[PDB]
Amino acid sequence: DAERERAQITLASIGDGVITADTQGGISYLNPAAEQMTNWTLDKARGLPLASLFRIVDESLLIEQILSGEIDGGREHSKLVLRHDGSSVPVTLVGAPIHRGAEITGVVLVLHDMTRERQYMARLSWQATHDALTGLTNRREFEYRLQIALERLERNSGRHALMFLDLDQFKLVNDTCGHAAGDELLRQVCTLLQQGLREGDTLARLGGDEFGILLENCPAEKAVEIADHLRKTIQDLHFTWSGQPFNCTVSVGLVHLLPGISTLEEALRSADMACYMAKEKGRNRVQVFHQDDVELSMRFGEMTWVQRIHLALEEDRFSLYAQPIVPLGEGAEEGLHVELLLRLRDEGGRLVPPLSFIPAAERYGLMTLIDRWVVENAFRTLVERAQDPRAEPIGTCAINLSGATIGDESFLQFLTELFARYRIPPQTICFEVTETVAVANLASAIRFINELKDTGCRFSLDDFCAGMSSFIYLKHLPVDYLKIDGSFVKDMLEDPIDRAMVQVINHIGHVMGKRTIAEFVETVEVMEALREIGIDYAQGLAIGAPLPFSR
Amino acid sequence: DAERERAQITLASIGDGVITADTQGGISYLNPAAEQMTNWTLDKARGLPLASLFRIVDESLLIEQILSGEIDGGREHSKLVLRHDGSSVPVTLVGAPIHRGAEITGVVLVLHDMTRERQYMARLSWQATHDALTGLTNRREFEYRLQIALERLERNSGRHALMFLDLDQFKLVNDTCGHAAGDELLRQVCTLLQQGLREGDTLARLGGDEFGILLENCPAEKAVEIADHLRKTIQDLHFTWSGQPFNCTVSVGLVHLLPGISTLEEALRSADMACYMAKEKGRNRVQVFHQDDVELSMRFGEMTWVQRIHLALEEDRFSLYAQPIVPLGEGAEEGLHVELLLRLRDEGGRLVPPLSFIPAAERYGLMTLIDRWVVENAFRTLVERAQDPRAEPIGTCAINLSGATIGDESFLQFLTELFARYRIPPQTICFEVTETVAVANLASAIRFINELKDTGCRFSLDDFCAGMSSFIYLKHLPVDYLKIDGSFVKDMLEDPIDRAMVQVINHIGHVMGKRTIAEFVETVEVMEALREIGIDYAQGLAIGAPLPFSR
Repeated sequence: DAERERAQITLASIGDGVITADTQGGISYLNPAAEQMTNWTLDKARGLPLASLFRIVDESLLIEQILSGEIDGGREHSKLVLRHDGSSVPVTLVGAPIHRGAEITGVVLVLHDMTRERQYMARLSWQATHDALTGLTNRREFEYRLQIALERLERNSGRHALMFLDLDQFKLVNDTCGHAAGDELLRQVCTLLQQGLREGDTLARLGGDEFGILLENCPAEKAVEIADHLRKTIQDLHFTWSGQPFNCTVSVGLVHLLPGISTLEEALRSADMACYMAKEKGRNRVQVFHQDDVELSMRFGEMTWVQRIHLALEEDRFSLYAQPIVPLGEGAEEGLHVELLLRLRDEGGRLVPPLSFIPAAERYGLMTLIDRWVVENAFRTLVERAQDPRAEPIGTCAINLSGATIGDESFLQFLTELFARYRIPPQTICFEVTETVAVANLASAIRFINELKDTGCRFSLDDFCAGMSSFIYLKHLPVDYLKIDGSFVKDMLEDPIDRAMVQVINHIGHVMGKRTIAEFVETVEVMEALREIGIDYAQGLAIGAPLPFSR
Repeated sequence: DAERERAQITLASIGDGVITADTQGGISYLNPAAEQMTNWTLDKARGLPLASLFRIVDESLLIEQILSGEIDGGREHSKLVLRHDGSSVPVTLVGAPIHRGAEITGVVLVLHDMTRERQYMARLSWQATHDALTGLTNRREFEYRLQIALERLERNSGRHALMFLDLDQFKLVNDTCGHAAGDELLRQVCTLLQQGLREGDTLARLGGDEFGILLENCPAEKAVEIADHLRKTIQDLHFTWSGQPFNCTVSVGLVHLLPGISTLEEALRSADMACYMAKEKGRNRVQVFHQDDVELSMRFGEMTWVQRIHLALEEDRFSLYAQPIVPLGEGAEEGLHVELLLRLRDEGGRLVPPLSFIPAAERYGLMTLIDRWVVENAFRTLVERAQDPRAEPIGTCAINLSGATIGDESFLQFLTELFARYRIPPQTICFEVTETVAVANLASAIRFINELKDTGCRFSLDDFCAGMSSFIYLKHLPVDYLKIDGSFVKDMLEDPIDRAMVQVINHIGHVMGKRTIAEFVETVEVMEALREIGIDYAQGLAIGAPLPFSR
């Protein structure tokens, strides 16, 4: 009837190839995109078997049965459309069975041409100014808007207000529930912050658990009131994952800005200091930046952490633990592989959680000091351990290094002296940097990895996620290993997207010559899923717990 | 009838939101994706006006009239779906009018959720191992396959054959016709090479005009025969652009490999030397790599180009020309901006085309020598020019630098001495590097740009194209200007994708704090289109030709 005309126009408005066929393969429908993809019109193709017109194969018998039984309209399947004349078209395929009520009458195929991706200019433009997960503006667009707000000649009558709000429990949800849970929590916090702001305000996701807010031409008191409202609004959120709730809060840093006097870098640094202060003072609060109040408090904090870290070093209260990393490949003979983990005890002998000292040690530039103690005591422990002729030889000793060590020019001289003093083969050492630390100082990370590899050391890129940016960065980072962020592994057996991310990290890591490591392997079921996938190494509670390493 | 059931299943197999409405906005159809996007089911939404259920607006009256008159099913439009409760969903919109034959009965909207892009793992996996334009394997996947072919234990009985085939006229088509023409020529050469190869062979696009071929377990004679066939097959291609033909040929480099002895880096370097030799010897030929024949010929070539470049320097046969760059912005007062261009004359006084000396000077490491002459004679010319009190002062002198200069540690000392000798303000100098040179040695390009900017010099990133990789690279490259590749500008008034690429480069360049420059602005119509877009500067024959600069 008239339904046909409407359905045709609608399916012609779809950019992807749409193929409808019977159980035998006889072509019932093709939209213009499918026609261009197949090199066959519907007038000529109608009724004829699919396989006698073109082919749909894997990268160099029939796909119909796979659709009606096995594979369905869930995940996309990478295929080639062989035109049996003009070679091929690379596509992602989705297929679903057609029903009459109970009777399987045919099949629908939706084919996306991989080659058309470079033509989506509105999407590319959107992706450069927005966060792919939340849909909010990214750091790039946010800083641009903040710079305009500070330098613009028009609509610059009042004072602006910059906010940094960190979600306090992001890491907790991401590690204990998995990546999918962390993503859902960020999307809900995003909705709630959007709901609490008005048109004219910029809301961004700056990275990880951090959001950015810009209130343009906002009086001082009003800005501080809005911040307190948003903060309390997050406390009122009831986030749950598989029935399990979480108490969500934000630590907020607020800085009042004046267009013409306030600088982009000064603004960002101020909101950062104020946000850190809000966390230092409790975590579920707002901290308004003041020139006297915040600089004195940061100077006080610097003095206290210099004393705290040095006293902990002087009183032999730092220690090293070792967690095993095992190969998942057959007939393994590489020697014990461990990752070293730092631990700190307080004056009473109680273990100090890492978030109680590492963020302060990073903030106050005390990490090169910690890294130097770690590396030296690792070497010192390896020598002592080697006194035992029966001791299981260590083939790999993985050590994590901070951004501050990455940018330190004197580290290589310190390391050369450690090799001469302790006689550890450089080859047995694997230094690790997170993907975040590497990208934050890219040029210095590239030089640092190449210099250390020239010494004979190995390198690992930790907390890695798949993406075009990550794989582009990986092209320039000559690491030996790629360590999958544990949050993907944690729920890979429950989340099909986290399972697919593990598969993608593994496949691409291997294409780029990297060996792959999965962390947070807490069960043998996860371990066997990773082995089926092809991951090289595994680490977690199913492999072995962190054990005392240093004496 | 039964058409409805089929149409529903088909539209439910589409991941994008599908909305069908009447001229008034009354909702006739929603597929499940549209329902999730709008937060409204069809049972509840049917008949009701669109705007009273949700909104579709620009980034913070009606869109129906825009669809039935102005905007259509061509380009995607970035919009926000305001749910009037749970804030929004960022989307790309495509809209087409519905007809009965002549009567406009309604509208179809196809909405792509921008936030779902990070969930396409099969697409991401595909994009990391494939060239987005041709659909062939990329450099990354190709090198991986070549490495496997050389180290594998199984299926490694014979000798493999590696080929590099460069399309001789790619630059010619790309510059004279535009980017869209260059892309179409590569897609046709891709089809033809695919058509000439069998399943088991790897065909890749390695970059620009270069393709890579791997023939595994191929006897020597057969490999050389296949190469000659492919080469002749390209000569038989009849490529045309708007009725205008081009004579297409490939320069081919072939190297026979032995798995277990041949190295990845040695293989790639050999095929490269052989491909360069094929070009040096005529361009429409195959050059089989031989250890004696090619190394002697490259050693002979090195000796001849050392003598040729030094003699040209000694006989004052190199010269500089200057082409103007003008601001497109209102009330301009920045002083004359020029880009310096190298020219070389032969022993008879005739101009030598750049491709007759620059590729050899790059190949044989003679570019730092050329760059040093260029920079010094630019400074020397600026001093001489300044003797005239009436001479138009030069505010910007743009100079292009090679990859070899980027990686030269002594250049900054040479430049410091030039500043002390000629007294040119560093601020008046803008150094340029192509996006290709920068990415080829990323770490050294970052350090080089930062060091030169500390001296007071400006920097420009030339031959720039929009893309996620380009914008990711741009994040780390602290340049002042972004120069749009001329091939996009050349056909922007005829190709809607090249027009959209110019708009995207401009918009993102501005977000990243860069000032934008368009090259190949050959007409005032192109110039005014660029001004409407917001491009900062223009260069080309409509602005002014290259004129003698040095004496």
